[PDB]
Amino acid sequence: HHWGYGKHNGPEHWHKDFPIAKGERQSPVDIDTHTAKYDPSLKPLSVSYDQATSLRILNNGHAFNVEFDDSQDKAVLKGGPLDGTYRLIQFHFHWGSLDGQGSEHTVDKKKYAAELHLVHWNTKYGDFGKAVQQPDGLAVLGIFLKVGSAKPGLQKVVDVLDSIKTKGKSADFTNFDPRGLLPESLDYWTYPGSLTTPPLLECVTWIVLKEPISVSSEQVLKFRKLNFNGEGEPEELMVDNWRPAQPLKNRQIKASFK
Ligand SMILES: O=C(O)c1cccc(Oc2ccccc2)c1
Ligand SMILES: [Zn+2]
Repeated sequence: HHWGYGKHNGPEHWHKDFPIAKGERQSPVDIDTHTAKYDPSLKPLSVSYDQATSLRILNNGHAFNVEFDDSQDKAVLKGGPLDGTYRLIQFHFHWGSLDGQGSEHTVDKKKYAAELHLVHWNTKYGDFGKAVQQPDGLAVLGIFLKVGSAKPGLQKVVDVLDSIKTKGKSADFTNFDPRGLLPESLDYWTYPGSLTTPPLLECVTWIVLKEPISVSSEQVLKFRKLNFNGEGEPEELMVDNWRPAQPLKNRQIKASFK
């Protein structure tokens, strides 16, 4: 498969190899704040990242992933809309070429500069590959980034990007604390959806925080110096690696807050 974000291999093309691209629960979506309803039934959200064990950071030619040890319940997401326990496996971002675009989810059609995806899998299914075959297999915590003040807890990420410039490069990335990427409030919207990259599987409970984090222009500029290409190939800057909003179809977005 040779998908990407360009004219010739971008999101409009994905449905030919991945027909679920035109499915009934695709992500991202626009979150219309005047149609999402507060749901008093939602339990409190629980982000338990104290024992998180980061391992490595990888440029996969589409984004970069920070990878965690998920062989036990070290960093887990529970509560909110979720039943049971979801283990953190990795995070990554989507970002733009300019500060006015980059997020995947939008808020009243507003695009943020970037969006962070913290990807977790349901432990009742034993492993990630089994979990993605289930409608409740994953929970992705989505966090918007806006440009303003620097985010200190991001800086160790931006500083390692020089070492994974091109597709296929990885670097050791131990002792990174994903708590430093969270906003103050855990107020969220939730809806059922999908992976936003091929294979676009419809296995995700999305939990999108209302409060963005601020990052500096210098920080996001360094994201934009990555490369989609491999070493010794012509340079294609890793920018605009976001899928646009997909049809909501027969889905309701619920708010955790009034
Ligand atoms: O779009 C994402 O957030 C995402 C996150 C993790 C993995 C992933 O892609 C695969 C999932 C299962 C099998 C092969 C690839 C996509
Ligand atoms: Zn993502």
